Formats: sequence, structure tokens, C-alpha cells
Amino acid sequence: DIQMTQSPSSLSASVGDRVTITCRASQSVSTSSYSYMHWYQQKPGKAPKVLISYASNLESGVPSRFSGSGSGTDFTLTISSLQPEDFATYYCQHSWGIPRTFGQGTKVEIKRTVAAPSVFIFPPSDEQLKSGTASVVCLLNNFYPREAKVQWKVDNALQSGNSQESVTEQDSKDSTYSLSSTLTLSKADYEKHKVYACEVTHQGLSSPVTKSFNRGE
Amino acid sequence: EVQLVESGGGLVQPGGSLRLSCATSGYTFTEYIIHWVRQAPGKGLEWVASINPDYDITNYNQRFKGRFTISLDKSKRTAYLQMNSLRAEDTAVYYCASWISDFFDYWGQGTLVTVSSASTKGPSVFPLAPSSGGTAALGCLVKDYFPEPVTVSWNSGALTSGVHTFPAVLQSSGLYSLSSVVTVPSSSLGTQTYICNVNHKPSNTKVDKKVEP
Amino acid sequence: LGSRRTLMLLAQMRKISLFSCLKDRHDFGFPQEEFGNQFQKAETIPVLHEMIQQIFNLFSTKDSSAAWDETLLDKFYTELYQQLNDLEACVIQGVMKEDSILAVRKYFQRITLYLKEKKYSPCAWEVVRAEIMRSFSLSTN
Repeated sequence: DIQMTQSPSSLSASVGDRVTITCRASQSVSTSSYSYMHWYQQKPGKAPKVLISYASNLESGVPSRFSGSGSGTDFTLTISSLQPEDFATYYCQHSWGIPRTFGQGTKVEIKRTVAAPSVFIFPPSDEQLKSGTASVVCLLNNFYPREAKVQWKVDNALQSGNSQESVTEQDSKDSTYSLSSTLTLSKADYEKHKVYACEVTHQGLSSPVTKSFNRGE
Repeated sequence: EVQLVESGGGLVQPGGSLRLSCATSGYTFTEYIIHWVRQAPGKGLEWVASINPDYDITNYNQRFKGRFTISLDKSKRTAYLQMNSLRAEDTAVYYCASWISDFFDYWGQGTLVTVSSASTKGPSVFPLAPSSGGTAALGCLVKDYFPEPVTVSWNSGALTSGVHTFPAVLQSSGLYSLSSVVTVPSSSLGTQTYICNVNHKPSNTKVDKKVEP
Repeated sequence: LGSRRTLMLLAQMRKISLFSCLKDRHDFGFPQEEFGNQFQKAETIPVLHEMIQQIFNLFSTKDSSAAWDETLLDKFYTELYQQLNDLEACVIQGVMKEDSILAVRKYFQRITLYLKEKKYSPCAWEVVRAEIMRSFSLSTN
């Protein structure tokens, strides 16, 4: 049955840029008069939303920068003037019989000016420490590019494989990312040390930045 | 106003069975074909089955022919997806979707089905008390629960601007943990009250934590 | 591929764009399972035979004449006959087939009722033309 391959899988472009995503069907999905290929947009944590129907028919309410061309097996979604709110993954599907299949999708991310993060650090609460554990959080707010590097230190010692990080999807207004990192120790271990710190390394910092606290303050 | 509401998602062990339902509203029932479409976390979209209420035709993706059954109750304006012999690769968000023809006109919000032998566990919720100045940051640590999802709001939904809830991360313990922050002006601290509202339906766990300096 | 000829003619019969008929689009539930796969080339002759039959029936009505170009409909019938006759000869000869045929017939019943309902509007006709066009390709390719 009919499979489709989008390209690129993933893609980055500045606001205003022209963007082109293609979709390739394993066999013709066309009649001489109509193509039965459609394009959707899925923003993170949300259901898809149809944009183009039948290869080139712009759906009602969709912005005009969106357009679709193509026929037979080769199809193209084009965003003529990329916008921050256009951050999403884009899928093609066909209705040339059964089964209905989608493409693997194409992630579109917005390129914007550099923004340095704002670092906050959180000591574990007292109610957590009451139970056996201790979590230390380091948060980075509103930065771009996504590439950053957190680094934990305890009484000035480097840490490893005792921490996990998580990153927000790209903001669909201002195009930035935020991130949090969690150091985790037993209370017992936690109490054996004074200084707790994260050393953040981003491009928007001319030099790495250390937020720190002293235990029991 | 068209509205599709899927429900019945949750946790099942492998080999177990589940029944998803989708309750529709706001259009003439017999006019739209109802579909189920799923999406594994991080992965792409996969069409499962469709049913035509006007006639009585159903269609299946051959992958699920043996195990899954789609069916409906016209009086209840509701379509059902019965899943059987669930494998771990069936873990996905299941969307209910509708169309008149060819392409999808409407969607549900999705309902998460998790196929796992691990047992369910409610999280505990801790403060991320603000450091306390221009603007300042505070949050909620939602640690040690399974399965997804957990929901975090701030001040009963009344605070959205500058709020950041992170993707859950799966600890080495096989439990998730998650944090939600919000940025506020410093002078609001000690004046303005900040409460983070956590719900984890899979353990009927509901928590309102009051984050303070 | 004198079936390629049948599609070409159907194409030429188009008078209006489906894009002006979006209000009227319709899912007819073409019973595709009944053709290409599993019971591959040759065990699906009788089903294909019934298809052509039904199409021929459909486009021969006085309603169809009113909808489409008289000259093209002629070239079209010639083409259907050719196939209709060849397929019948095979059915006559040696090589739930009833269920398959029933499925096809129910499909065309749905198509017909759709047109009655729409009062044979140009749009309805365009929707139908486009479907047959598609579902025929699926039948054969």
C-alpha cells in the first residue's frame, strides 16, 4: 500500500524566509484531473490541522503564505514568508484508497537572534528532604539557540550521570527555548556538602555563568 | 460547533484490552465519517480505522485487522474503538477525527494509552521557592509518578503568561518527574499568591501547592 | 491498457471543477478490499466485470446524457463494451465471489441514491465523475 516520504525530515529558517517541504508517494496518487494528497500542520501537544486539500486547494481560514503544488507522486508544501507561529511538524496524507497513510513528518524550527538564558537555581524543599531525597533544580529561561550546556558542581566538584534535563518546544510567539535540569541526591548525601552550583554554557554568553547557593541559608 | 471528545485512555498491561470511546456533538451525526488516528510519543501519525454512520461501512488498517474493532452507537452519538491483545508498541495518543471526504475536518484533543507492566503511582509535589530584584521565578516539582499524563495550572488557570511546564523525563527508577515554572515581578512576591495546581488523573491525585518565599 | 483509454475519456468529459463543488463532496466507501490484493490478478475478473457493467449502466441513463457531452459518451460506451465483452467471455469460461459482486452493486446503489438526492446537479455529477475516475484506477492499477 501507498507509503510517502517527506524531505527534509527537519529544517530551520529565519522569519520571512521561503520554505519548501516535499512529499513523495510510492505510486501515483493522481487522476489526470485531481491529486488526492493533503497537507496538515501539527503544533506540539495539539491535534493536526488541515492546511491544503487536494494538493493545492488552500483550506478556509489558512493564511495565504501557505500553498501546495504537485501531481502524480511528487508534491510540495510551500510557506512563502515563514512566521514564528508556523513552528510545527508538517505531514502529508493521501486519500487514494485504503489504507490512508501519512508521511513521517517534517519539523520546522524558526531561526532567530541569539538570546542568552536567565538562570535560576532552586534548593530542595524542606518537605522533600524530610523524605529521603533531594532535588536541585537549575532553570534557564528564554534563550536561543537550543544548544546549551549545564554543568553541576558540589563543593566545587564536577558531577555526572546524576542529573537529567528537559527542554520546552520552541515558543510560537518569540521563538525561544527554556530548559530545566535536576540534580538528585539522597538527603544524607545532600547534607554532606555546602556549595551547590550550575555552570551554564551558552552561545549568548561570552563566558559561562554560575548560579550557586550554600546549603542551610 | 463541532466537538469530538475521546475518553477511556489510560494504563493497561500487555496482552490486556481497552475500549476507547469518542462522543461527538454539534453537527448532524450521519454526515461525518469518524476515524481513529494514533501517534506514538515523538513519532508520526498512523491511521487505525474509520466507520461510516450513514451507511454502515467500516475500514481498517491491515496491521490492526485482528485486534481492533471500531463500532458505534448512533443514539449516543458515540463511536468506540475496542483494542485487544495490546502490545507495548500500541502505546500512543489516540485521536478521534472526522471527515466528510478525503481529508480530516475535525479532531479530538487525543487520549493517551500506555501499555506497560509497571504499576501506577501518584506523584508528590514540592515547591521551587523563589530566590528573591527585577523579575523572579518560582515553580512546582512534580516528582515520581506513572504513567503520563499530569496536568499543571497556576492559580486555577488564571495565570498563563510566562509559564513553562517541561516535558516529563523518565528517571532511572522508571518514574517520571516534571517541573513547572512561572516568571513574575519581584514586588508581587509576598503580596500576590501563587498556587500551582497539579492533577494526575491516573491515580486520582489532585494537589494544590502554595509556593512561597 | 485500452482501459487507459476509458480514463482519458472520462477526463475529457469534465465540465466543472470540484473546487467549486466542495459543499457536495462525499465518501462512497468504495469496496477496494475486493480487488487487487491476496486473490491477485485473475481471481478478480468477475468483480471487475460487474464494475464495468455498473458504470455502463450508470452513464447510459437519460440523466447522464443530459449531464455529459453526447459525442464523448459514445466513444466512452464503445470503450466500455469492448471491455465488458472481453471480461464476460472470461467469466463465461472457466476462470464468496457473490459477496464481492454484492459489494460492488451496493457501492453503485449509493452513488445513484446520491444523485437522486442531489437532483442530478452538475456538482453532484462532477463528484461522481471524479469518484468513478478514482475507483476505476484502483480497480485496474
